[PDB]
Amino acid sequence: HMFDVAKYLRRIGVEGTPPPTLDTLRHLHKRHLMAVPYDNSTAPDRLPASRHLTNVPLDLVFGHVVTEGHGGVCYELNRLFHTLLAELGYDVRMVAAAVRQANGTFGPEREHTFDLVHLDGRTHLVDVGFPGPSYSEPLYLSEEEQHQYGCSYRVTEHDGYRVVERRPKGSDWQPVYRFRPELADPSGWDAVRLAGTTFRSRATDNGKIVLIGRRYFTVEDGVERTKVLVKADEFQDVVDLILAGA
Ligand SMILES: Nc1cccc(O)c1
Repeated sequence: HMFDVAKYLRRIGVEGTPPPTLDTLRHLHKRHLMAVPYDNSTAPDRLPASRHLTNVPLDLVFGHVVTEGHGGVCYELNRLFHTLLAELGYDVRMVAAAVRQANGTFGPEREHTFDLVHLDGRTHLVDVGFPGPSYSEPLYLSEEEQHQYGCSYRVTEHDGYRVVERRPKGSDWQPVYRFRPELADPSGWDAVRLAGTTFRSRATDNGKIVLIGRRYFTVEDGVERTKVLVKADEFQDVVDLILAGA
């Protein structure tokens, strides 16, 4: 009952109640990624003994992310964004994906939760809850190459999965994650079931900043730079920059 569109829109820097169009969807997606960081720092504290996502009141997540200004993880940020999009009139469908790992394999099949929107006869991928380098504006569900902020994307088909692939400047195509599109479900959120490595990131105007442990990544107009952070003060400055939003 505490979910509130206007409060959410203010939190992400969006004016008014913009119309249910593709241009609005693109703006909402980018603004959300710029304003609401991915952060798994306190994710365990919000988990339910039940292991069923429905036993995590949406108002709890809303209060943490929107009211209090914090970040969250894929089943928090995309769960909230699905609700926002539905209340703004979009036909939103929840989907889950398996994430490409560093070793080239894909992880558990439904680890990463995100959404699709079907609008005006076309389907778009929507994901404001992914820690690593990925798309700041929605992708079309198509193998046709798409270009945004200096990077290229495509959504290919392999062995019954659609695979999101990304290519920054100067590098090869690499998969991001894979999913079965036919399992999309308007009601799919209802069915979801030393400190650990911390993942924190947010979009910028022309790219993304990502901190995985000490591994700091930036992409700016498609040009990537990375650095393993040593100094505690520099590390804290990067954390602050990510969590402050934009
Ligand atoms: N939780 C999560 C979701 C997607 C990718 C990833 O590295 C972690």
